[PDB]
Amino acid sequence: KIRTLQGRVVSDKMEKSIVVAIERFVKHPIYGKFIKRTTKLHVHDENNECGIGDVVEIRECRPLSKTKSWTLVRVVEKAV
Amino acid sequence: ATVNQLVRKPRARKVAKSNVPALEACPQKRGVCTRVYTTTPKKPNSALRKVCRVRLTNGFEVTSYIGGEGHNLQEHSVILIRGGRVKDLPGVRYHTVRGALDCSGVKDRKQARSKYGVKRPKA
Amino acid sequence: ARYLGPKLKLSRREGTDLFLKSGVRAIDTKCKIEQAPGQHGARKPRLSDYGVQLREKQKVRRIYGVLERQFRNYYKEAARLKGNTGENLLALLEGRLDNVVYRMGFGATRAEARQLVSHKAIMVNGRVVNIASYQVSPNDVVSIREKAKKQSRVKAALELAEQREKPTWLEVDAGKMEGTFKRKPERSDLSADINEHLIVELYSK
Amino acid sequence: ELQEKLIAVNRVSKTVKGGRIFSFTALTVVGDGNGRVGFGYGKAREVPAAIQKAMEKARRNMINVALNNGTLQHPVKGVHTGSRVFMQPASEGTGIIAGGAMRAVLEVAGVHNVLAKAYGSTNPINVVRATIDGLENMNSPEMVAAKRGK
Amino acid sequence: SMQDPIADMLTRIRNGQAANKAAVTMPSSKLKVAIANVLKEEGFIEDFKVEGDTKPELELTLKYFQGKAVVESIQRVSRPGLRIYKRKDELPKVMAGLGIAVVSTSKGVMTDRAARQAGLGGEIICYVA
RNA sequence: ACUAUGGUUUUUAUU
RNA sequence: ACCCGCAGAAGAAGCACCGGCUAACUCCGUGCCAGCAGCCGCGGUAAUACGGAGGGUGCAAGCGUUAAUCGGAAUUACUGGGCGUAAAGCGCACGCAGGCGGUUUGUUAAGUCAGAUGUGAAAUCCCCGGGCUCAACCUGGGAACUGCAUCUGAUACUGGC
RNA sequence: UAGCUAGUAGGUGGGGUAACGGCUCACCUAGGCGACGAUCCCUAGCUGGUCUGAGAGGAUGACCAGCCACACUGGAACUG
Repeated sequence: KIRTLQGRVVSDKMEKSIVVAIERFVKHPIYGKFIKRTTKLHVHDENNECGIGDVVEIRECRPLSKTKSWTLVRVVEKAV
Repeated sequence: ATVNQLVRKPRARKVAKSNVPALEACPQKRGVCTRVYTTTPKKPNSALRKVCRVRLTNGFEVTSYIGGEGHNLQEHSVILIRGGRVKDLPGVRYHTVRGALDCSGVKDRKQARSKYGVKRPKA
Repeated sequence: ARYLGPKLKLSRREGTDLFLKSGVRAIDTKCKIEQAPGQHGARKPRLSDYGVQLREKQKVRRIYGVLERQFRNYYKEAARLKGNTGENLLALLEGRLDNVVYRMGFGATRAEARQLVSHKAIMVNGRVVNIASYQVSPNDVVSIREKAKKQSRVKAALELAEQREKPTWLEVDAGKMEGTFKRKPERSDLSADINEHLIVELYSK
Repeated sequence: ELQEKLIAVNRVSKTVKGGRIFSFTALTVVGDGNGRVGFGYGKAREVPAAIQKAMEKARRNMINVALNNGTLQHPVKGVHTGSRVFMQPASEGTGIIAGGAMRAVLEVAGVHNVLAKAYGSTNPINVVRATIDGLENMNSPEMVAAKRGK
Repeated sequence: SMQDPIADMLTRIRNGQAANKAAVTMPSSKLKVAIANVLKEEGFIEDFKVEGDTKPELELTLKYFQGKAVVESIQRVSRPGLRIYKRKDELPKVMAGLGIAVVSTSKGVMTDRAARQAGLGGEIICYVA
């Protein structure tokens, strides 16, 4: 493994994919205050059991489609 | 202004206004010249002074100052203009060049004789 | 460039004899030196400190014959490695080949020495040097070439130097017209230990 | 003896009924050359009588400040009526630096040089008051020393 | 304010010096107690005690020594509105070394003198002189 | 407080 | 390149500036004109400011006259503002993405901090050595490129559990 | 400047290359981007660096070293 993250599902409208939101966790480079900053990943998932608002664990890979370079590992917390 | 505002979107300088945008930020600019006439300054500085109406190479016309004694400038003569600040004579931010193109220099300069493109004393 | 024209005007502005036309015409002055630069000074005196600072900027460089750009270029090497710029600058100006050839006695002025250096007559470390922008190394040899040793102007420069005191930071054998430069001098040994508050603020802004 | 320095003197115009009348006003500092200082201001007729009045008021507004061998160890701030001054320790480079009131006040006090800047109201008669407030904003001479032991 | 427990300690001491008081009492916390113990160690207080019946109150006895004042500086550095963190070689040096800076560290509240000798960095809480 | 009322004077050396 | 000679001062000095800021002085002419000018301001009968002067100052193969991009400018404010009245507190309460969050133990190491392995090419400021007649130039070395990665580690506090 | 996007976002079957991929053909879906600024306009090639200033942050990427793109203009092919 090279990169592995946790984030929250925001779109489940796909049969072999999901859209996951992740945080930057960053100091603003001139105003010095900390910010969350939400960035999106389109993630591979062939099981199709994780859903919107659930918390997921994801891993970085070689490209599987255009704009699709990550794949699902686990469902961490279930939001019902 | 707050950091929570500047982190969401930065704010912009307002505005430092430009003096002579008709010169295209060049050190000199050319123009064709129409009419040459006398104009009067603000009365505390009372005198007569001379100007010309100069359409440039670009879309703009300016009222340009003529320094130095001698009237022989003509229409469609094609002359050079420089930005030069005049604050007691109406609408003038611009000076004519005597030392270049279809302009004449000034006679009998006793002091500061390199002005107006005037050469070494021989006359 | 360098200055050209009437010379007594120069000694009059410096308030001091410059060895310019200073034979029997120097004896008990009567030449406006120490009296009258220009012609005015006593009736509408402004006494401006910018004028004394401008006077110091002329005064400090004209003694060495160096121009403004040359003087600020030595000041660039005095202002690095902390301040104390007046003492650190002294070591650079006193290390010049025209100043060293004048202190070895071969010229009656630094300009006469600078004009002997241009005339191919001076050699340092065994080779010929014709620039005054050189800097002499400690325990290195400075010498004059044979075809200049009998010149009436140089004869008179060593004749003037042997009627004055010796600088201790070099030595020369008059039986060879050759010897070594020991060290760059110290501002408190070359004159006295004092503070000059203008030279430490001189040039820039 | 208390040592003197002139900061400024100038002619002052006043337009009255039918004409102008002229005066002179002087800005001065007086100190002991070790740690005691005061600033003076005064209007009169002719320069030497305006300086005389200003020097007489400098000798009436004095303050006494203790400094370890005349140094300003730390960065220090002076305030008076919207005039602000800030002083910083140097690096033995150019070192001096700063002019007018921020040069003269420390000179008649015999105090070692600092890097200095003014803010707010730049009028000299209140900037000088901020400079002698910043002199009093400095710590005890000598304090650590016995406040905290090695 | 409940949003900051350090202003609740520092400004009580500046207002107590402005009131020229010998002792100051505050609502307690492990962090206020850890800071009181190092203010005793660095010679700004002579005593700290925690007393109460249903909630703890921390009472500090201020160490003025030989004249007026206990602080020339008591300045807040890191805050809830802006965090301030330094590495071991970027540690501040308060008032030409006349003052101290207070550092958080993974090993517990210490001086910049102690953090520099340990070879550590962290959050800079305040400056004291 | 102690009668309810009455408009205009060219820009100008210029201190 | 370098070396030695053959002729003759011969082939060579400009340009603003001089009331005050701003160093250089104040005679006569003009009489709000003619002109000056960066800023302040000057010009109607001795004008220190124009013209005309003779003298005087400063840079110098440059000197004056400008433009670009910055500085002075906190004049977009992190460092570093303004809102009672000198610009602007929005008429009041309700809800809300975001910003801040008691008092403690345990867990995590994302923030942070520590130590390693890399990468930040060569050139370059800074700093130490050497050679070209000096510097530039040609360069031997050390700093630095505050970072961004790959391990290992502390665990106080913010975040997460 | 508030909308912009039908190969755009996603699926299901077949192909092409030295390899990635809606690279490409077909059958189905309504997604995706956008106030942390999409659409659109003026301006501008990227980095090492250069460089103003107290410094921040900008400005500036002629020279030397390494990338991008152009070869009057547009669009293809042949060959390695």
